[PDB]
Amino acid sequence: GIGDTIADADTMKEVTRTVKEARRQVAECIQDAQHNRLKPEPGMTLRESFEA
Amino acid sequence: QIVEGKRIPFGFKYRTLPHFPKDDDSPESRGFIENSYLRGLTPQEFFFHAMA
Amino acid sequence: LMARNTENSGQTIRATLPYIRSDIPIVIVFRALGVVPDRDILEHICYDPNDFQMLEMMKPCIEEAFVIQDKDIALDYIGKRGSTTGVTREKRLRYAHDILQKELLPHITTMEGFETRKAFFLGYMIHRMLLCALERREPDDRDHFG
Amino acid sequence: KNVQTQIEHTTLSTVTSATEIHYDPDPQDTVIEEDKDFVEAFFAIPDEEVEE
Amino acid sequence: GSPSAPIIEFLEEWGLETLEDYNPSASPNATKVFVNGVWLGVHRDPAHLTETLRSLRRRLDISAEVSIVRDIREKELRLFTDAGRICRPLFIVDNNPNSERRGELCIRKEHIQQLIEDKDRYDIDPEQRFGWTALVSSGLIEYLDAEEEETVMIAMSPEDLEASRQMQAGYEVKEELDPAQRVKPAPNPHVHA
Amino acid sequence: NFQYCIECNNMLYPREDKVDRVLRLACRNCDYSEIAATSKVYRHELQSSNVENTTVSHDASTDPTLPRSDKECPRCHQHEAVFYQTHSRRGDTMMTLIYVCVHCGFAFEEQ
Amino acid sequence: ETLTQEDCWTVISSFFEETSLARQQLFSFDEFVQNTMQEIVDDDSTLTINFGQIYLSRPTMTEADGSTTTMFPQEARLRNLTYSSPLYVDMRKEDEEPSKVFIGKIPIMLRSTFCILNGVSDSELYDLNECPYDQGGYFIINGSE
Ligand SMILES: [Zn+2]
Ligand SMILES: [Zn+2]
Repeated sequence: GIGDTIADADTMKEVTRTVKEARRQVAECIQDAQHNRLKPEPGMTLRESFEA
Repeated sequence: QIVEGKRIPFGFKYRTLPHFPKDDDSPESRGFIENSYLRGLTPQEFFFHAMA
Repeated sequence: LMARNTENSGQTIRATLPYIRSDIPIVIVFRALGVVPDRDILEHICYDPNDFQMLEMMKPCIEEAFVIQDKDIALDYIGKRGSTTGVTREKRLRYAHDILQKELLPHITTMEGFETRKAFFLGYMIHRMLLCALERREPDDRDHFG
Repeated sequence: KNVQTQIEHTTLSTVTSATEIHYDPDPQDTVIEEDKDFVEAFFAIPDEEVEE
Repeated sequence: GSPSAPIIEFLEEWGLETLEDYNPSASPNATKVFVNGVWLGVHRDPAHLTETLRSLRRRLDISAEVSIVRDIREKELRLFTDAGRICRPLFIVDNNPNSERRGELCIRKEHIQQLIEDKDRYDIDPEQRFGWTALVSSGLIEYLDAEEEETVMIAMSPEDLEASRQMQAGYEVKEELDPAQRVKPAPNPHVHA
Repeated sequence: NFQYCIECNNMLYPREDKVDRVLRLACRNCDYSEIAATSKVYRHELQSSNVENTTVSHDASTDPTLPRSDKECPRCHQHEAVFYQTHSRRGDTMMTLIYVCVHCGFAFEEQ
Repeated sequence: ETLTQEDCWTVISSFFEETSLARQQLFSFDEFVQNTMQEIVDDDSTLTINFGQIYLSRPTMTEADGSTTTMFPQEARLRNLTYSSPLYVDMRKEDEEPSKVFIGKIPIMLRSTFCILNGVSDSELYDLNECPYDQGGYFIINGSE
């Protein structure tokens, strides 16, 4: 049933923590690669090695 | 969610959708859900999922 | 547009103008509306300054009209419908005018005294092209729908 | 790296900007457009066969 | 589809918007103006020209099926009207600013209660229980074309709009009170209105 | 620069002045012949930009669909400023992300 | 002053009160009719014989050993009958008055501006063997939708 799908309430707090705690890991990428401090390589390109 | 080896593509214009700025290279928009089929999915998300 | 054969020649642009018949360099058509003199023709395409880059590409384009060279020949190089007919000039000229009023950009206006309007559009069309080979934007998206 | 850069097309790929055509009468004509010029004069001064 | 005539009446006439030549050097640019792809006109300050058109759709003085475009990167102002467009009734905001500080919502609870006065109908005449058939005559909901989207910036839920309005002056978020739900993207990346 | 010429505005072909030894432009239509403007003639260029100032976001403030900054509008004065990048087909044209104020239009760059 | 979600529905319910489903189908035909068509016949109304405006006529039937009684679908259909009405365009030859001559037949789309129902109340749709839920959109040519 559903119950088999609903993760522990306490242990679900720690889920939403490690997700929103990976926003900060993009923040430090969306803005840090607007100051040309990536960088890229190999296979290219620079916009792609960001997407990566 | 993906598509041809690149997170939700832009177009129209320089944006994923008309509920977003421009140059929004952030997950909070470009194909990327935070919830599961329990809460679960949000409009601005629901579609991204269907087109992947 | 063409841009191959590093031996021939300098990357030159053309047109078709349905429904007949072949390829017809651009200057040939401006010279068939009311703008034969050079310079003025480029004014409809680009706007200096300029920006020669986008224009330069014209060099090879104009050369194609280095024989036009007025209004007579222009309408002349248009004898090819078709199913074997004509004979020859006068008639050909008449057909050219008809085309310019129904075939050549059929919307806008299909009256008679409105050939100066279709003179810019072509400039506008080819304005877009130049933006892409020079790599100044991106090829429109056929996905729309939109 | 000795080999990495020992089996590549190479050719005129470093120029890519580029080729310019200047018309200069006397073998001692220039202008610019920058600095140079001096180097050219030094090469001519050594008149080691100029006439040839 | 709607007639392509009375449309230029509100364009050549206003304003000024000049046709014919007007090209060598000056004008462009000086942006241009297509209509059904028919580029007859040059027009200068697009500013006044647009707001005043869009208010023609909100009063219905013109067919509500008309799109508008303002490509501030390629110039131009495309204006379609030929049949085959697709729409999608939205709500609007109308930000001058002027009334109600800056924003925000373009409908009032008032409006709604009024709507319900017609569900209980019929029971009148025309007049006519203004049930949607007028909610456009009153510039509340604009139908948007597919190509009109590009130049627009829609919102998802009113809640998002309210949060953005509070931020414009600094207001708590309160994310430690929400319970299992569709975790939205908070708060709101830039985007002032 | 290679232009047209008075009389019969037309293309201008190159022509050296042997004897004299100097630049000199002309046309194949008439006879007009004006002096040169610079030693330069034709340039190749494999591509390295093509925007510089991409004049001129003069339509960004009215672009409801665009982001904005917060105070710090070099010169002029005031707060609120729209920005944006370029990105054209290929690159890697990094991201010289620029900006524009709402009460002005000073393309104030930044690292 | 805030606006809640339960209200939005109370808005978009209005849209389906008037606009209904299939509204445009159904409407791209409600405009044909009169409509733009009387001008298209005028683009080539020449012959060394001129074409006038065209009288709008409701869907009828004429048959041998019978008479002129209009159609009442869907009591038709099963008679494998095609559901059209006649066109009548005033022709010009000169005797002042036109000619009102019949020019083939054009198949009408159920529930239109010029259909046999349009403004008919639910309680009266039944009498005719119809169904208040039908939303038109279709043609009954040769007896089949
Ligand atoms: Zn000349
Ligand atoms: Zn400022």
